Amino acid sequence: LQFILRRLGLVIPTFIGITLLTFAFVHMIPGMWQQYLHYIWGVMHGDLGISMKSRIPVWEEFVPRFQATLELGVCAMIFATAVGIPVGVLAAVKRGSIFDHTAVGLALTGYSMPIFWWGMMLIMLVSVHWNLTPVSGRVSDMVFLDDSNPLTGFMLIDTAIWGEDGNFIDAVAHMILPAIVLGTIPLAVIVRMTRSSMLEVLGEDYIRTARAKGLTRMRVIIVHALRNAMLPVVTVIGLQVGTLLAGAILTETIFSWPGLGRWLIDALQRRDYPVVQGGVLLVATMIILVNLLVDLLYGVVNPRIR
Amino acid sequence: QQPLLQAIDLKKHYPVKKGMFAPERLVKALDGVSFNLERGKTLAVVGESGCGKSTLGRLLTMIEMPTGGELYYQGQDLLKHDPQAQKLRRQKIQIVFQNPYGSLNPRKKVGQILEEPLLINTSLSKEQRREKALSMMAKVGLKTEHYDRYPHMFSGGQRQRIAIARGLMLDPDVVIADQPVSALDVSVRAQVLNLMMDLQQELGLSYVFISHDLSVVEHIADEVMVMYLGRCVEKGTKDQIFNNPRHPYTQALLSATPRLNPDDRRERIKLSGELPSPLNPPPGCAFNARCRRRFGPCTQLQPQLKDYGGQLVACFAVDQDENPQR
Amino acid sequence: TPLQEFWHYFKRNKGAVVGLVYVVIVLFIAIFANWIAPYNPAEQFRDALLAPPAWQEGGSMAHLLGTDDVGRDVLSRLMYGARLSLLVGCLVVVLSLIMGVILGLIAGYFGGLVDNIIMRVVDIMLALPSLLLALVLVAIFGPSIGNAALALTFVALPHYVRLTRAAVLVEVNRDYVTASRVAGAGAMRQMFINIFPNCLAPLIVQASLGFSNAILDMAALGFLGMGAQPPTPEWGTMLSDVLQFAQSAWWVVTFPGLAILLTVLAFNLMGDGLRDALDPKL
Amino acid sequence: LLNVDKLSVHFGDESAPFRAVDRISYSVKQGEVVGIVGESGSGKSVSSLAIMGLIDYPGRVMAEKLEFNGQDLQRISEKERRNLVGAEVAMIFQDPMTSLNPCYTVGFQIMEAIKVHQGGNKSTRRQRAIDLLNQVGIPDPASRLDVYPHQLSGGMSQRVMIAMAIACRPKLLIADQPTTALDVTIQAQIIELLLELQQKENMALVLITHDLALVAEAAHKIIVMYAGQVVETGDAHAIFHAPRHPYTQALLRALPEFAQDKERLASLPGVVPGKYDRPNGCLLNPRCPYATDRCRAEEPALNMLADGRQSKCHYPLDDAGRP
Ligand SMILES: Nc1ncnc2c1ncn2[C@@H]1O[C@H](COP(=O)(O)OP(=O)(O)OP(O)(O)=S)[C@@H](O)[C@H]1O
Ligand code: SF4
Ligand code: SF4
Repeated sequence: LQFILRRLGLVIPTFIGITLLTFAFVHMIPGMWQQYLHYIWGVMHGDLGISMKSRIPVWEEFVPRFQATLELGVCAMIFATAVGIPVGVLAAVKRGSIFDHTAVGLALTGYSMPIFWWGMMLIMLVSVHWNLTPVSGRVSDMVFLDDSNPLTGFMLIDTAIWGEDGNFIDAVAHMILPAIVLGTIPLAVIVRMTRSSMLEVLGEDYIRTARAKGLTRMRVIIVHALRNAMLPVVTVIGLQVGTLLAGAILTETIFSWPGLGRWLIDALQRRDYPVVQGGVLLVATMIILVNLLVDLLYGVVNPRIR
Repeated sequence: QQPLLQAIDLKKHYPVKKGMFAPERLVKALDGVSFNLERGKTLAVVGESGCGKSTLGRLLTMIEMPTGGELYYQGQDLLKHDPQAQKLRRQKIQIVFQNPYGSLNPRKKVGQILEEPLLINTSLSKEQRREKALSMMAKVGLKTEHYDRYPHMFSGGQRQRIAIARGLMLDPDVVIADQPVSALDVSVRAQVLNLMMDLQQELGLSYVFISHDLSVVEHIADEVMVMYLGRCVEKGTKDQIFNNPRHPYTQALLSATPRLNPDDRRERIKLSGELPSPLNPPPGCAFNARCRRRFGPCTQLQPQLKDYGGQLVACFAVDQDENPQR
Repeated sequence: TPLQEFWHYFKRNKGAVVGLVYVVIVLFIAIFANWIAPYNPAEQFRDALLAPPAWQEGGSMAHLLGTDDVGRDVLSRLMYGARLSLLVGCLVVVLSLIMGVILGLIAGYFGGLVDNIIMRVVDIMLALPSLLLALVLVAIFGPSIGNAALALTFVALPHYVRLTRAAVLVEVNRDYVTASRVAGAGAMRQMFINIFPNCLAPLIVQASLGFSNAILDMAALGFLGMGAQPPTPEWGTMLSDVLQFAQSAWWVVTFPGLAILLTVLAFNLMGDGLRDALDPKL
Repeated sequence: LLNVDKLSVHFGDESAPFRAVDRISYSVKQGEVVGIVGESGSGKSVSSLAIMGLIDYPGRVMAEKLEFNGQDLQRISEKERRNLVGAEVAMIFQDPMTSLNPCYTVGFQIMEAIKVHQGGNKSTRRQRAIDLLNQVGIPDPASRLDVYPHQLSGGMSQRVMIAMAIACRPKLLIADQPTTALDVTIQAQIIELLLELQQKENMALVLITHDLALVAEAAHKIIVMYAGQVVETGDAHAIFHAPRHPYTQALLRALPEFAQDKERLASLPGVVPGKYDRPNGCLLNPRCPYATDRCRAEEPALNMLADGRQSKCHYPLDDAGRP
């Protein structure tokens, strides 16, 4: 109980602050107490505003963007977690090898990467010179789905369950470059943190006890070290998931992706403040719920808290 | 004549949360400690971890305010909210900490560390502060060339020497020493103890010597105060407490202390259990869970310090041994 | 002496010395751009429109890294861009470091209501991604190089506040801060003369990550049009609306991004050198 | 049982190594208690981690002989070392709080130790773990299987380490300062536990500690370490009534037990020699009150004396305390 209650007691003051600053933005930049109550009452009924170019409600624009951003963010974080964790463990276990110097070297290069430029380079190499993978969009303009079906709005699900033959490998081919491009800073940070964490843990007194019990080197690494070295990792993961939208504004623009970052930056370039004002509230909201989820996850894995 | 320092009924309770905001328990880290300290004498405070000896040290050097009781220096009160009392508090009572590695600022030179007290509290010029600091270094056994060096350039003994030298800069007459020789080697330990006895005999200092090592206390002390669960359980001169211990915890603590000479190895009495947590203190006498002499009143009441032949003990079994009608 | 001990350990990281050599070279190119750059960064050579680098068949030594889609020389634009990139990064890091250290000492030393007010404001302005909050402020206040730099200065304060406040709470519990309080030291002396010299090791490394982030985020703002304006030689601005050249003129897409990546990598290499030298790690 | 000969442990570059242990030799019989006494920088703990194979990548170990139970620990395989470590030789370490893995319960950590060597089903293993927690004196062994290490005291943490070390009934137990971190009563409890296990299971015990008085109560034989070298060996009563090395004599005169009420304690000048400071001849040359030009030229042998003791000195002391 008490750990959850202690963290909710910091989330609520933050959510009140986000709501007060969004009310200040909506009052000061047009497209006290009674007006604040009227504003948050409207937001709770879904009245986030009307988008100036389309005249569609901001929530009815948002839902497709959130799905198409979450699908991309999931794939990018799958790439980063799957590839990054094994490499950081091997780098710490093989300290000073050609593998360690290459893993540290490539991670430092990814952590310093201008995301928008590197996606232009992969369009130029993979899509223009080698011609392996499509340059633009979420699925090929060949692909269309009967709207009669209970389509989820996630293309990797929808084109598998209700798609024609050969449409699913199209929905995957369009996903590869956006997921690698968005996943690169997360991958670099997961390699860096997994390595430093593992070298910290491999130097602890309980690893000397694990060796002194006669345990195999693989069991000392996977059972004893990695369970402890994962706690820090969890944190960073949480951090990066919040930062993925930053990378998505840059990534979605070059790949012409339907998405929440492209919708926001087009609104900021238009001065379409109804989309910006509703959008920063929903984005803010998601971040603090994600943060809360992560910290509940950390307090479940961590016995010191549990 | 008033004693140099006098503590009457000192207390320190820290409020704590039982995993919930409402229940408001008190951690009775210290309650009912009282003593008189004379000029040129060592009072040793002895006990195991959790006994209140370090919070007593922090109260006496005024790092923390007490929850109750009185603290007098030469007959005037040190617990007042009064800017005139600062001139007693900072000059006359001083502290030497346990850890030589954490008690010196690692980004200051030794000259800076010793001159900071004089810069804050005194009117001395830059030349006069350096002359006084170099004289204190020479008194404490550091070299004139050490004045430019940072704490990480010194051994644990040389760091405890800088810490003693800093403590003496304002010309004190009470020094509180919180486990001052615990981390040090045998040789370095010896070195350090010889220095503290030389400084007492030269300058007239009185020590409040907080210690876990009874071997060192049998050497440096004049009076010994034995602590259990925030209360004093036995108090008396060194010869009384080491040659005639009357309280069961003092007998157990001396019987558990290892001794090199075979003839001085006392009868082994071995206690059960852990020292109890101060969040959930035992009812009546705090030692009744571990004691070999448990008796009718011990679970019902706290005992009080009484004079039994010139030493004070807080024990109902000693009261019945001296008063058979009890 | 501790500065020679720091330099001795910094020299042990060979990558960090390679980073420092590049930063000195780019700073020299940034200072002397007026004299080194072969042409003015806005001058148009319309007889040599979309001319390739000097090592390709349509090119000449007159334009080493080629020309853009209006005939401007790319080399000169890259080094006047190096000048803007370093001046913005320096202004962002210095202002965010000064204001963040003071608010973090004031939070970590005094505690109580001051720590709660400061840390709730910091947690509110971290409720958005750094770049999204900078974009919103520059879109409220209009896009310009100055506006972008002030937005980047503001959104960076949380990291310096949170790091300094975290370091100060690790020092304030120690016996040397307590011994200084028993000796009579006031709050100003405790913060700036005693605790701050011990917090400075974390901050010297964080300033290198700050330079890297200010360069990446200024280039991101410039790419998205919400930064330096189109005539200016800023590296992200040179990558705004260039993707149609990926087939016909690879040099326009390539070299501004290598200038960013190379510069950020040099500050990140140097930063892990500062980490190896200032921590008791080796 | 254990037979160490010419053992050396080095750190740093081979042109100028830090000789943390330097041509030491000692033997342990089954059922013997051996104390290893020394100050800071003596190499005492390092000599024991070199038996366990716990010296890591920047360090080196070499010996003329390093037999345990008839097997040469220099040339056995990695698998064969794991069949000794925990099963025939076991170790307990200096800090109770850091030495148990904080992510796993006490029962997982003991049942894992039993599994690695003895095997058996879950039930069997759990039974043997309850048996061990009862044997080391835990007040409720069934509930203490389910606690995490941060819920234990220092005393209970060290009892769990002893239960986990003795789980396979080893022939040798090494105790590297097992009680330095603990209160005096808890120290007395843990060392009377170790000596009860030692006598009941007919097990060899190596006590590594700086406390001379604690070893004088516990040990049969004492080995005195200085600057990475053994300087004296002998029976625990004889060694401190009549010391045969000037170092041991100095060491005793520095104890506050060894003096009248408030007379000054003796102490040697100087500091223990590190990598750069190391003297020629005898390593006590800068400090020894009896130093002579022979001592400055020759490294002294570990001289075998008439009563069966050894001291690493050119002039082994008489019973009055003179060369
Ligand atoms: N801030 C605090 N809040 C609550 N309890 C405290 C606090 N500070 C100390 N205590 C308790 O005070 C009790 C009495 O002993 P202490 O004053 O801490 O000294 P001590 O433990 O005997 O000596 P130590 O171990 O060498 S610091 C301990 O059991 C602590 O848990
Ligand atoms: S009062 Fe009772 S419990 Fe306390 S020491 Fe005396 S006999 Fe033991
Ligand atoms: S050999 Fe010489 S210097 Fe060494 S301990 Fe003996 S008398 Fe002293």
